[PDB]
Order: sequence, then structure tokens, then C-alpha cells
Amino acid sequence: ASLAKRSRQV
Amino acid sequence: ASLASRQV
Amino acid sequence: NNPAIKRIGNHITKSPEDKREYRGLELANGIKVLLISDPTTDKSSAALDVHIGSLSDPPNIAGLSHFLQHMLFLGTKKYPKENEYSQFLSEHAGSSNAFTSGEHTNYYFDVSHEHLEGALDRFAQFFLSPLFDESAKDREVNAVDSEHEKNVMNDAWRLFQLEKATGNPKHPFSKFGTGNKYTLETRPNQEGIDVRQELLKFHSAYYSSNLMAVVVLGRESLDDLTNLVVKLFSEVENKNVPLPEFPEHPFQEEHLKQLYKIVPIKDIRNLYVTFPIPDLQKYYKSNPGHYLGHLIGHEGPGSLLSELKSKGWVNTLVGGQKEGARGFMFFIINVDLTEEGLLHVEDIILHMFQYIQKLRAEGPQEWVFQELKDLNAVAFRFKDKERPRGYTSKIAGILHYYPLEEVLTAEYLLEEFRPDLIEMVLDKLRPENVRVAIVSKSFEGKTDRTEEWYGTQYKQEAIPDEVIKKWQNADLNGKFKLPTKNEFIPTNFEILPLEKEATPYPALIKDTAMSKLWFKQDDKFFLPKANLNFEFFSPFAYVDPLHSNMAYLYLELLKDSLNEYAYAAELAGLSYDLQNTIYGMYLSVKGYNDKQPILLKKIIEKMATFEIDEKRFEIIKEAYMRSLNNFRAEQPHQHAMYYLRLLMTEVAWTKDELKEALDDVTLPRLKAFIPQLLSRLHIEALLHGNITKQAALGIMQMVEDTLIEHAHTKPLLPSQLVRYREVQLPDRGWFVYQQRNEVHNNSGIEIYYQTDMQSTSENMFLELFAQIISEPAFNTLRTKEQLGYIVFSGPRRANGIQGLRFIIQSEKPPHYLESRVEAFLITMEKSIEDMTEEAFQKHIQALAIRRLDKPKKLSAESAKYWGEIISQQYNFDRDNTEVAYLKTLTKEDIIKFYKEMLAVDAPRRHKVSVHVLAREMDNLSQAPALPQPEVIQNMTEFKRGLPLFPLVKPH
Amino acid sequence: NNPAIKRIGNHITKSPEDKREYRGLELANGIKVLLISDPTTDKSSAALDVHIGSLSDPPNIAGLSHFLQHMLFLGTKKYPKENEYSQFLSEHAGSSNAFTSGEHTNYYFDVSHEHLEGALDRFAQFFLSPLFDESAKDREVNAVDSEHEKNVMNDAWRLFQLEKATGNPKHPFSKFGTGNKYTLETRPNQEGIDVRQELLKFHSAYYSSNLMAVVVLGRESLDDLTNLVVKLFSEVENKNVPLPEFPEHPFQEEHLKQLYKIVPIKDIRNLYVTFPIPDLQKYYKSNPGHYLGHLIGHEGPGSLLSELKSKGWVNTLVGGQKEGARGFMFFIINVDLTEEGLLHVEDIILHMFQYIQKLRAEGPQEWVFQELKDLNAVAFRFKDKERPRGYTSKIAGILHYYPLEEVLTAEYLLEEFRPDLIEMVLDKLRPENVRVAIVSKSFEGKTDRTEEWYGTQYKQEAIPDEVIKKWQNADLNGKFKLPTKNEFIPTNFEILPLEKEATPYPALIKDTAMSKLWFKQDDKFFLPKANLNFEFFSPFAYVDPLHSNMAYLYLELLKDSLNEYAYAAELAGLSYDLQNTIYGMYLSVKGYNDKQPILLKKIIEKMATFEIDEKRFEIIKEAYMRSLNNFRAEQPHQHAMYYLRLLMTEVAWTKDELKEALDDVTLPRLKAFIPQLLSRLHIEALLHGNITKQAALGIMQMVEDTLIEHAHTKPLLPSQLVRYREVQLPDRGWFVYQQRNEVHNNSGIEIYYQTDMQSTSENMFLELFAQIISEPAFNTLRTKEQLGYIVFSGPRRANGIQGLRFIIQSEKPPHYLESRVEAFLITMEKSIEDMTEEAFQKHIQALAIRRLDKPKKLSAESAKYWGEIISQQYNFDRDNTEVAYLKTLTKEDIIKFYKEMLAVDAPRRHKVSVHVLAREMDSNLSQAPALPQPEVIQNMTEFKRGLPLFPLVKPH
Repeated sequence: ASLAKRSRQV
Repeated sequence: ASLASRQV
Repeated sequence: NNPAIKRIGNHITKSPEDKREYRGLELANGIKVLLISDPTTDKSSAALDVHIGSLSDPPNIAGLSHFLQHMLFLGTKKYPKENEYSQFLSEHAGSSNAFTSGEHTNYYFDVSHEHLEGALDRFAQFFLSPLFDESAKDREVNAVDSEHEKNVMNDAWRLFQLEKATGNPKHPFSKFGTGNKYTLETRPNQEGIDVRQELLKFHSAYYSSNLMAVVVLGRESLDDLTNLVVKLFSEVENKNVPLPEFPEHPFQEEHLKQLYKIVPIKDIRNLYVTFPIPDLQKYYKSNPGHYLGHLIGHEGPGSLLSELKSKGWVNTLVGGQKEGARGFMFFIINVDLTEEGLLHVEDIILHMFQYIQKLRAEGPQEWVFQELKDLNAVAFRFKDKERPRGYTSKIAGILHYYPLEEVLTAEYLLEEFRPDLIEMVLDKLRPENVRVAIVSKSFEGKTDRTEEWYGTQYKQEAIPDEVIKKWQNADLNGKFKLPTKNEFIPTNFEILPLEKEATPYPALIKDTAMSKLWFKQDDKFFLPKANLNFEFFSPFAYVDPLHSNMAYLYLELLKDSLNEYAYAAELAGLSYDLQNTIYGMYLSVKGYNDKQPILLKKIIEKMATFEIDEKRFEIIKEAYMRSLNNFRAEQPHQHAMYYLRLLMTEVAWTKDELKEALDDVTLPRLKAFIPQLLSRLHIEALLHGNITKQAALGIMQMVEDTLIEHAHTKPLLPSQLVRYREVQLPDRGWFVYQQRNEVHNNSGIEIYYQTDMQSTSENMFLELFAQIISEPAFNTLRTKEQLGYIVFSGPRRANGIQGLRFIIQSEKPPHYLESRVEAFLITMEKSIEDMTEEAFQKHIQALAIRRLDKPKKLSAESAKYWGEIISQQYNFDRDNTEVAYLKTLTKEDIIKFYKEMLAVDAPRRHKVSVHVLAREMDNLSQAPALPQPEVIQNMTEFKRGLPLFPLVKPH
Repeated sequence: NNPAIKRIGNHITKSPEDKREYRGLELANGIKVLLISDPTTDKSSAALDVHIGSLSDPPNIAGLSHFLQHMLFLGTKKYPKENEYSQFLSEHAGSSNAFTSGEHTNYYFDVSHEHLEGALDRFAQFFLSPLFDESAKDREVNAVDSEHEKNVMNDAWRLFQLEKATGNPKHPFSKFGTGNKYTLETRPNQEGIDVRQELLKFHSAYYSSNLMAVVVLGRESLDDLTNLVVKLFSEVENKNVPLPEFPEHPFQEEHLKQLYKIVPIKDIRNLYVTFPIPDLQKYYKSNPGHYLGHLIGHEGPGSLLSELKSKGWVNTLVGGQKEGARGFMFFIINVDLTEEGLLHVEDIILHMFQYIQKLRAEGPQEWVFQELKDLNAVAFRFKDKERPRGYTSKIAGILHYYPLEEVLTAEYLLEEFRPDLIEMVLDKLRPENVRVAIVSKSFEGKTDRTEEWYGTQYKQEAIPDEVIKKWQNADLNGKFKLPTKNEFIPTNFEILPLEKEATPYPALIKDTAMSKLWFKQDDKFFLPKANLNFEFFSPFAYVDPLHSNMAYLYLELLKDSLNEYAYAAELAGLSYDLQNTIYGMYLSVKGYNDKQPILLKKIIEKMATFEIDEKRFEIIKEAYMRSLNNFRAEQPHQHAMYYLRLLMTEVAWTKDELKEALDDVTLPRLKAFIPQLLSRLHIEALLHGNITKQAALGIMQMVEDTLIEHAHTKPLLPSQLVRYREVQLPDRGWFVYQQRNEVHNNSGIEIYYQTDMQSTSENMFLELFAQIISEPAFNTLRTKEQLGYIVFSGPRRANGIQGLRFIIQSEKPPHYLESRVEAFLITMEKSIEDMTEEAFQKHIQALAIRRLDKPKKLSAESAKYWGEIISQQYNFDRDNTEVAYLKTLTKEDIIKFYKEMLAVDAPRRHKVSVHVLAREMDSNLSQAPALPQPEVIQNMTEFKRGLPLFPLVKPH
């Protein structure tokens, strides 16, 4: 694979 | 093997 | 001394191990009697056997004595209440029945031991002044016509009667014994015969005390029992009838060297070879007929069967003497036929005569006779204690044949070896006096004849002289040996003493993941015997039809090749039972415990290492395919039960599914299947009998050990040990599934009212109701209404659920039957509403005695245990708790239960019905009005469409 | 002319297939705006992206921008009600979320198309005046602590921070972005910080109009959407903030040539090779990093992965460029490791440089660029229409990097070939510039160091100079080749004429013993793609634990065998997905129809004639074993869910019994299994797309023929088609199954209220109830009561039966959670009574909109049809049906339902509960009712044995 982290909610 | 009208 | 008793008998020679007490005597009126005192029997019983039967039927009323036998039940001078006899027995835990043969009419009952006097009285009446009621006559003729209907389409019956019709027509052997509506009513009214009178003519003419034998078994001392007989039987008129002789053989000169080609109903392939002989009865103490049947019918190495099976011609063979009447007998060799064998019949027969030649050519083998004597000696010494009903009937039958002192022994013990008789009979079995019959679908449309009563399609032919000649010259054939000395004879009969901590019920003496072991040392019977039972579980036994098919075939092929070895053991009282189940395999070894380990070992060994023979596999597959196809021709009532099991079980492959998944089963796919099957198992076992905790553990270990080594068997997860569930019918539901029987022109029906999971309380509610309605059901639906010969009610138990079933086979349509059963149910509610206080308590008492009747032989007890085991309920003390609870049950309760569960408008009525329609199809009490039923269209849709019950809890 | 707009951009370049209309513009305050008009849309949507994120956290308060992001939802000056926003959305069939990256904070929602303004108005206020209510702050801080807790034992997050924590600790890269209770409350308290002040300070500092992008999609005209955005957004104050830059790489001199040995939570083996590179973002037109990514990460013949795999050292590889921030990036090559692989890390890496060498030696290849450029042009022309929420969010992010006119195309089109840049980047991928990380359980005890936030055990080491040197002198290796032309690249894009007897729903166009074909030719989307879907049925795929393991391994070995050949299909938008089910097998082939039959056929052919490689088998099997074990590390709430699945299904093998049965799986045993499985099947299929009836029948027949001819496959009886049933819980009963999670120090709970099997009415009773209580549950159990970060409610549907469920992961014990759901459940009935028949019609209207929302892409339609098919319900029209029936309902119907089925003392209340306890556990506030004596599930198959089973739903 070629390459295609992040604090959230729900 | 050697050899061996009702109601109910 | 009493002038009412012509003579008393001295010791009745009984088995050393027999704790019952015996006295025979001849009454003043000529009646032979045996009295049996068993202080601890909880069923007493009696039978009487009259030495007359349908061979004495008036030439122009076929069936009279069968019909008479039906009639004697329906009322007498002092018990004129039509069903007083059968109602009495119902209320006092008894049952009753009868049969009519060529030369015999046998009547028997059992009953709760205190109610002997009462039951015996009513019985004794049958032989004094039977009513022969006129309207009972007109009704009960239908039951007989129904008996015959049932058999019209049966292959054994057609063949049975076809013999009679191919021998001398003047000989009373040609007679149609069963009778039916035509012979018993129609041809009589036309010919202006009065049938009631003929019943009386015949009853008076033939039911004479001089042709009677009586056997009675109770707790009562031998002196009491003597009084009881004399009190009730001295009163039987002695008309001094001469006993019929038939000194001429039914088969005369013109009836020999004949060939019969016969179309069967089923797809079956058979060869019936038959020779006429003089009545060998009188030689009973040397018994030359048994000797010869034993060699001809042998299955082990060197035997005729063995060679015929090797040429792939036949699979099974029976041979030996067949009864006829006083004056004549038969000697038969009968085989089935592989497609190949059917093409090779002349040959098969030559091979028979070859075997016979070997025997002629080295004459009577005393060692053989001696082996047979010795084995009988043992079989007799250690005979299981019989059930009363069977024992009295059996005995009453042979009382006409042997002096009173030797009734108990006659049919067991052989005496002196008579080479001359052996050779006398042997000399009667040659080509010139042979009758040959072949049974095949391949004669369809090539037969010019019809047997008049069964309608059997057939053809007759003289066997060409060239063919007889060629069999007369049969030589010797190295392939035929006498049997070798029987390796399996038991020798060690020592009853190992009861262990210090031996339990009353089976103990769980082992619980690995690989095996659960239940054990109990025999504490009742002390005979040198053991029962060894084993469920093996595998997912792969039943995962799909292709796999059921292979499971089955594997065990058949296994058995087929084990056979020569196992036959010997069978003869020596050691036997096995091995068959596939829905959960895996079942294996049981019963008999003398002595060689039990040898045989078991050989099996497990032979099974975990089994190699298939190409030819056998092909042969057995073809037979199994026919077997499956042959269900088409079973009885409508059996079809009804079959579809019901299919409908009510969670997973259940059908004969159809199996039949068409069978072409897929190939030799390679089977070889693959077995180690696949054996690779992962759980074993559950009961070992009950004359062995010890250590021996038992040892037997189990041995079994496990052989599987681990030869089959690489390792255990199953607990989670993958799944029982099946029953479909859960909706409150107020009524489903009907319906099919046509393509063979019998008579319909069948099972009705199932489902109630709830088994539990102490639900069990007993059901069982009591079943008991109350039991004889009423039979009485109304059969005796009164005459819906058919087969009418049955009582409990259904399966997958842990239960309820009430009704089974009927009939000429009427199901749509009609349904109402009558329903009608009956109301009649039955009023009946209980009104029924007396202690009428009810009688029914409780009758149920109670039934349930607490102690087992009389080991295997009876083992079944009771196994039941608890394979059913997963493990409730060994069941009877005591359930009966204790049965007693607090009130008439109240039964009514609420009926109203809640079974009544047509019960909130909780769950009802399914299977209607099997006759080949042809699409006064009385008030039948109720019935809902539109939902018409099951597809059993998969059906089952998918509703819930499944829980599985029952263990104890 | 209008003073509020700075300018309108020229025609925004769209795919010629995209019917949507677009306008770009910049506001006078500097906000960049894309406006999307789509008169067909069922849901409107909008997003805002601020170019600020946790890289700009105050160093004295980690996670402030993530926290700020949580707080903006909880009320503004002009709509002060704490959950005004989330309730307005809930009642108008909308939904929302947000996330914080290092440089971005992104906020998006959808709503029913008719309530754009209402939604949008409330939404703008986040950026105008958020109360940061003092007590909302106190509460919502726990939500963040839980967000973090979740991540602590998670192998990916530990690795993600561990990287940050081993570069220049001076660099903002090394910050901890999530934050927790400690860094947002416990520590700021100690250091006398008024957080509500810091939240006001940071908002006012950075939430500045010039650092902001907005996208709005709705049915409105471009002019309407213009005036609308002008209206709600002109008023955001421009504070002219300079946009943060990071020219310094976080990995400096001393941070290169480093080796890290890392102990994971799960039993996984991994090798992470990373080089620092400068920011390639500006090269996007020619893109050198993608070029090298395509090549180094390639998986076809010749590829780096091929040799690594053949030596049985690695199983999979990712490689390519990976984002950093403005100023720095990374280029990475990561592989997993076989046991052998672990002992050859030195060698693996050498091969890596060996391959890089080959690239240098061959130099830039324009045809490879051409290939990439064309695939991308095809990708773009025929890109599926995006769900609007996702789309707006995505474009709002990219508005910060591309001219207005380019936003749509910018991440697709390639224009410039640049051998110089390809070369320049390539030059950085050298041993003297390398970082290496090995993640293994073999480093247990062996480590001397610990990561501050997640607690990761690791060792650091300089890589010996002789080793670097061995890598620097890496030769050409004749096993390594550039890929050749990709033959799978499609070229036929014609949209076949719409057939004379096409239908709205799939028609059953074949019903034989072997197969049941469902078919619909696409009448909606007209792209040259198709989905081809197949359920293969076998008794043998699940007959026992052992057979399960084999059905799996078999299929993994198949995929592994095919991988080289199939990679090319995938770059070319043709992909397949093949796995084992509890019924047999599933095969889905998706993408451009043109070369589709080729792949399919190769797949079937491979299956039917499959030849196992001894070495591959051993390796895959080892992995599967670790994989089953690694379940032990999953999050508590999933343990909860997993156990419930096991408890309520007729037959279900546990991971424990699968693990146990797996040694018994030998090479002999599997060679035998394959043909066994493959000899009796039934196939049910959906074929849906740009294909004709006849094309479909051929495809179906071709599958069958390939099987027959190679595996001798024969049908399956109708009655063999055994669907599994759900357990039937007793009226008024309540069972509890309980278990420890030995890894996470949180607990999980699933509560299931079983209702009655699915059917039009029983469906809508459950769904409407779920709609009504959807946001109240969240707002009560999370926002107010702060039980945890994970708080879910909604329908459960398995095996044709259904019910309501709650799922919570929390620090409090499951028993405690039980009562708070129970409390909550009263609060619900209590307010269904208080709520106006208007409020009530609003909720009916929301469900309606949700249910009738039209699919925008083929895949989404396929999926719906698939749902009907695999559930054997076949109710293709269900939505109009169930919605029609919905409108019929009233406050009475639903109160009746609640009291019948759900209320604490309901006649037919059927309740099951899975308690998953935390690593160490034991044995203002509304009213919890007193609960019955819970029947504790002792043993799973005893429990299943002692209960009835439900029917299976009858096919519509």
C-alpha cells in the first residue's frame, strides 16, 4: 500500500 | 439364521 | 383327594435358578393345567389355549375361528356388559389379547395381583356362555375386515397365503384363515347362513374341555391357586372332541418340481426354496430338524450363506424346519437376491444342494449335536425370568405337546442324538421334491395368475427335467466346510459378590471430557450376564443427508463383515447391536459376561481400522436405496407418525432427502468419512450387570484406548454436545399436514395435542388423563364406532416435550375421523364430571401399579436406566417420586388440566394433525365445531415459522 | 457590488458527471467559502475549519484546543441552552461532530434539507460567543479524560505519541494533543489557572476570521447560499492572526540514526522505518512523494514486499509520504514481522535500501507518472457522490491549501512531471537520515525507559556505524523490478442503454437449486461501475470450531496467494473483499465494470483449484493465533458486545474454543477441508450496476461453471439452508453475564431490552422510541451525568429479532451504570407525557427523513438491497411501507409500548446485561427504581439450553 491521529466525539 | 391373526 | 382333579403332577422340572414354584394337574373334565406361584409378582396372569383353529373353519365360512376369538371378548352370560372384561382390566392395571393359528386359539391377560380372582372369573366365562350378541356381531365383523385390509398389501401375508393356494385345493391348508366382511357376512347372507348360530355351533362343537390347557400365575400359594382353578374351570363341558390330524401333506406329487414367479408390493428380491416333510414333532427329544436347520442356516466360515455372499448373490439366508400342522411340516431355505443373484438363481439352488451333498456325504456329527445340547443346557439354566402375560400364554400352548413334568424343559433341552432321523429327513431334501419361488419386480406384466384373496400377481411353471437332473448330480465343493468348534461357549459363570459400596441406581463412576461412565452392579438377578451400552457422539453423523447416508452405510458394512465372526458368539448367548443415531452411533453388548470383552474389543478394533470391500459397498448401497424407496409401501398409520416426527423435530432428514443424496455417496467419499467421523467423539455408557467398578472402568478404558490408538480420537467440546428441540405450537393453533399413501387403500391419521415440557407435574397430569381415557377411547372409536382395526391413544414423548396422541387407520376420510375423536373428547369430559369418587381412585391405583411394576430381567432394568440416560434427564428414582405425586392429584386437577390444555376451546390448546389419505380419496354422539386449520405446505417453512422449546434440565 | 464579499472565484472545476453547482468566494473578513447547491439533497450540511489545533496548545495546558472543541457545543450567548444545538439537530434529522488535528479544528453537521438556516444559525454562534459555562466546563472535562482513557492501552495511540516524544522536546510536535482530567483541571487548579478564562483567551486569540474556511451545501440557489453565508458569518472578527509555521524539523541531527525497542500491549511484531523530509505540500501539482509511495509501497511482481514476503520475513507493507505540519513531513516504510522477520530486521532494511538504490539507478519514469495521472483522472471523472456531512468537512479542510477553483480537483489531478523533485526526495531516503523502531513482546523487561502519557516501555540506542555503512553500500538486487503496464487500467466507460424491462428494485432473475440471482441494472447513478455480491452457503464453514478455523485460514491463504496479481486491479479501482461467514463465504467484487469479469474469474478459478504453500500456511496460522489472543486487548465495550452476540445466538463458537481448536489444524487436514467445503454449495447473489440482465446471468453462470468444472460442486437441499435463531428471554426475567477485562481499566456494559421479532409495526415502535430518546440519552448519560465518553443507545437487530440497547464504557462499575440507565428510562416516559403532540410529530418527521434518505452512490444502494437479501427478508420497498405506517403513530401507541415491553415492571420486559469489569474491580441526581434479583448467567450453553428459541422471520 501507498500511505493514505485526530481527537474527536461520538 | 436357523428358522424362528391378533386384535391389539 | 378331590374327584374334580383327575391327577396332580410331581415335580415340574424347572431351571436351577428359578425361584417360582410349579404344580401341574389334569382336571376331571380333561383340561391340562399349570400353576405358577411367584409370591412377589405384581402382575398376575392367566392364559388358556384351545387346540382348535382356522384349519377347522367351515369350508364355506372362511374365518370363523378368528372371528369367534374376536367375539368372546364382547360379553358373556354373567358379564353381559359388552366391555366389562376390558374395562375391568383397565381399572385394575391389566391388559389382554388373543391369537388364532392353524390349530390353536390362545387367550391371555395380566392384571394387578390382588384382582386375579376377579379377572380370572370374567375370563373363565368366555368358555362357558359367551353372548355372541347380534349387534356386536354386525359391528365386530368390521374390525376383522379391517385386520385383513391392513394385510392385503403386505408382502409376507400375500406370500403366506400364496403358498396355501399352490398346494392341494382340497386340503384344509388352502383355507383363508383371517376372514373378512365378504366371507363373514356377505357370502353368508346370500347363502342364507345364519352367522351367530354358526358361532354357537362352532363354539359348542369345539371348545371342549378335553382340548384345553390352562396356565395361571399369581402370588397365591399352590394350594390356593388349585382351588381358584377348580372353582372356575371344573364347570367346562367335556364334549370329548377328537383332535384333528392332517396326515396327508398339502403338497402332493403334482405340487413338486414347481417354480413360482411372483410380483411383490415392495421392491424386494427373494428366493423361497421349500421341501415337504413328515411331521417331525414326535421326534422332539432328538430334534433332527433343528440339527439340520442349524447347519444349513449357519452363517460362519465355510457355511452355504458365506459362499453365496462371496459370489455376491445373496446377503441373508434362513433355513430349517417350518411348522405345518399335526401330520405335516416344511423345510425351508430362503435367501434374498442381489441384482446379480436374481440373474443367477439356478446356480444359487445348485449351491444349496451342493451343501446338502456335503452333509449327506459325511453324515451326522455328534460333536455338533452335543455342542447344541450343551448350549441349550446353559441357555436354560440361566434363562431370564419371563414377563407373566407372555409366559402363561407360551406355556398354555405347549401343554398340548409335552407331559406336565416337562413343559418347562421340553422346548429347551435336547436329549439323545439320532443319526438315523437326521439322515431320514436329510434324505427328504432332494431336487425331485423341491418347490421354488422367486419374488421380483421384474415379473411385472409377465404373470398370468391372481391369488384370489390377496390378489397376488404370479406365474407357475414346471421345473424342466434337465434342471432337476443337473441338481441331482451336485458334487462336493471345497468351499463348504462344517462349522468349526464354537470358540464362544461361555464357561465362567461365577457371580462376583456385590461390592462393599455398590449403589441401588447407576453411579456416575467416570466423567472425563472424552467419556461419561455410568455403572451399576446387578443387585437383583445374579445371572452370569452383563449389558454394555454406549452412545458415541459426533456432529458428522447427521450434519446433512449425505452424511446420514454414510453413517448408516458405514455401520452396515461394518456389521456385514463382522458377521461370520459374530454369528458364533450369537449362538453362544453373546450379542451386539450397532446402529447410527441422530447424534452419532449406538453400540450395545448383551449376554453372558464371560467372553464379552473379547467381542467388544474385536468390534472397536474392527471399526477404527475398518476397510471397505468394493462389492459389499455396491451391494449394500443398492439394498439401502430400495429400503428407502420401500417406505412408499408401509402402512398409512406408520406414514402419519413419520411425518409427525419430521414436523415436530428441529432437524430431521427425510427418506426423500436421503434417497437422492445417496447417489452422491461414493467409495472414496466413504473412506474419507470414517476417520473423519471417528476423529472426535464423546462416549456415554451404561455398564449394568455382573461386573465390578474396577472391571467397568477397565472396559471403558479399553474402549477409549482402542479409539485413541487406531483412530486418533480426541474429545468434543461441551458446547458442541447439542440435543434437538421440539417445535413450539401456538396457544389455540391448529395445523394439518396431509399426504396420500400410494399403496394401501385405507387412510391414516395421527393427532397431536401438545402440552408442555416434561416435569414431574406435567408428566403425571398427562399420564392420568391418558389412563382414564384409554379403554373408553378404544371402546368408543373401535368397538362402538368401528372406525378401524387400528385405534390407539395415550402419551407422546419426544425431545423433552409431551402431549396426547391419537392414531387411527381407517376406511373413512380423516376429515371425518377428526370429528369423531373430537366428539369422543366431550363424551369423555361429561364422563369424568360424573365419574364416581373411587372410580377415579381406581385409575390412580391402576396407573401407580403400572409405573411401579419392578423389572423382571436385567435388560428390562437397563432400558429403564438407558431411558434416563440418552434422554438427558438422569432421573433414576423417577417412578417413586412421580407416583408419590400422582397420589395427591384430584379429579379437580384433571378437569382444570383438560379445560386449560385439551378442550376444543382451551386457551392453551396446541394441535397438529397428519392426514394420510387412502390411495383413492381427495347413530352417534355430537361432534363439536372445528376451526379452519392452517394447512402446512412445506415442513421447512412450517418449522422456520415457529419457536423451539427449551431442552429439559438434568436432575 | 457588495461590501461583505472580498471576491468570487471563477468557475470551480468539477467532474463533468457532478450535477451539483458550486461557487467560491472570500468574505471581507477573510473567511474562504465554498457553496454547494444541490436541489435534490435530502440533507443539507455545513462545516467550518479553523487552521488552529493542538500544536498551538499553551505549553502549560495540554489539550486546550481539543477541550475548546468539546466546549463550543455546550452553548453560546445567543442560544444558551446547553444542548440547544444537538437537540435542534436531533429533532430535524441531523447530526454533528468535530475533531482537532495538530493544525486544524473541524466542525460539521447535517440536518434535514429544510432547516439549513436554523441549524446554520445556531452553528455560527460557536465562533461568535460560546459561554464556556463554568459548570459545563467541570462536567465536560471528564468526557475528555475518558476520550483519552480509551486510547491509553491502544497500541496505535501509544506509538503515535511515542514518536512525538522522541524528537526535539522543544518542538510543538512533541505536545500531547488530547489532554485529560489532570492537564485540564487537576494541574491547572494547582497552578491557579482560570480555565474558563484560558478558553475565552484562546478562542479570542485564534478563532479569527482569517484562519477559517466554511462550506455550505443545500437545496438553495448559489445566490441564496451566498446571502445566507454573508448573513451569518460577516460578523466574525478578523484578528489578523499569523498562521503558525514550523520550519524546524522535530527530528534533528541527534534524533537520526536511532533505534527504538518498544513493548506493545497486543502481541504484535512491527518494524517502523521513518525518514524526515521537508514539507512537500506545495509540490502537489507534480507530487513527488506519491510517486515514490506508489513505487516503494507497491505489492505486485518485482516489488519490495514480494522479496520480503518470499523470504517469509514480512506479510504486509505500507510506504510513502506521511503528513507532519506546515514545514515538515515524513516518508515512511513499515512492515509487520514474522518470527523469522524479527531476527532479520538488519536484513529487511538492507533490502529496503537495495530497492531505493534500484530506483536511483533507473531514475524518474514518466510513463509511471502518466499511469498515476490517468488513474487519477478516471478516479475523478467518475468519483461517487459523497454523503454531504463528510464532503463539507473534507472541503473546508482543503480550502486552506488550494485556490478556490482547484478545491475539488486539487487532491486528484496531476499536471507536472518533476524528475528533479522525485530525485530530490529520493535523496533524503538514505541510511544516515534513518529512524528505526521495532515493536515486539520480546523486549519485555529489556527496556529502561517509559513514555510520560501512555506509559510505553521502550529502549533507545544509537545504530552502530558499521550497520549504517552496510546499508549505505547496498547493491542492486536482481529480485527487484519496477512494475510494468497495469493491464487492469479500465478503458471502456460506456453506460449501457437502460433496458426495456428494468425495475426500481432487484428482480430475482434466477432461482435454481444451485443459485439464486438478484439483479438490478443501475437507473440512478450512470457511472461505469458495478457491485457483484455472493453469499456462498456451506454446512461445513461453521459445523464446529475446527472447521471455522479452516474456513478462515483457507480464505486468508487464498487472498495471500492472489495478492500480487490483485494489487494492480486495485490501483485500477477494481477491488474484492472475500471472507468466511458463519454460513460459509462472502465475496464482493466492486469497481469499474470493464475488467471486472477477469478478476472474478481469476478468484473463482483460484479457489477451486487452490494449491497451499507449506511456508505461507505456517506463517498465516501463527498470525491467526496471535490474532485470536489479541482479542484479550480489545476495548471493554466490545467485549460487552461480543459476549452478548455469543449469548443470544443459537450457535456461536467462542474465541477461546477457536484458539483451542487451532493446534488440531494441520497442512494435511486443510488440503482435505477445501474440497469438502467446495463440493456442496448454494450461492445467493446480488448483481447491481452498469450491466445487462444477460451480462449478469453470464457472470452468475460463469461462477457456477468454474466451480462445477474444478471442484465438482453440487447443490444444497432447501432444508439444508439452516438460519440461526435468537434466544427467547422469558417475560419479566433479567439475566446478567459478567466478565473481567484484563487490559483496560475502564468497564463496559451492554443492556439489551428484547422486544419482539421484526415486523412493520414492532419495527417502528422500537425505532420511534429510539429516535425520541436518542439525544436525551446522550445528553443525560454523558453531558449531564458524565458516565463516560462512549455512550450509545438505539435498536438492536440480530437474527430477525430486535430490542433496545445501551452501550457505555465508563470508570464507574457496571452495577452503577445499570441504575442510571434505569433512572434515565423513567425520565423518558415522564417526558413523553409532558411533550406536546407537536414535539411528537417533529420526532416522527425526523425518523421519516432519516429512513427515506436516498443513497447517493451505487455502493449505498447495493448495501440496502444486500441487507434485505442476507436477512432473507427481501423487503426492498420497506422504507415507504415502514414510513407510511410510521405517520400513523401517537403518544398513546408509544406510551403503551413502553409499559408493555420496557418499563421496570413491564408485563413482558425481557432484559439481558453483560458486565465487563475494569482491570481491578470487585465481587441534581434523578431517581433509579429498585431492580429485581438478577439471574446471573453461569455458563453460556446452559443458559442457551434452558430457553426457547424465536422463529425466523418469514420472507417478504
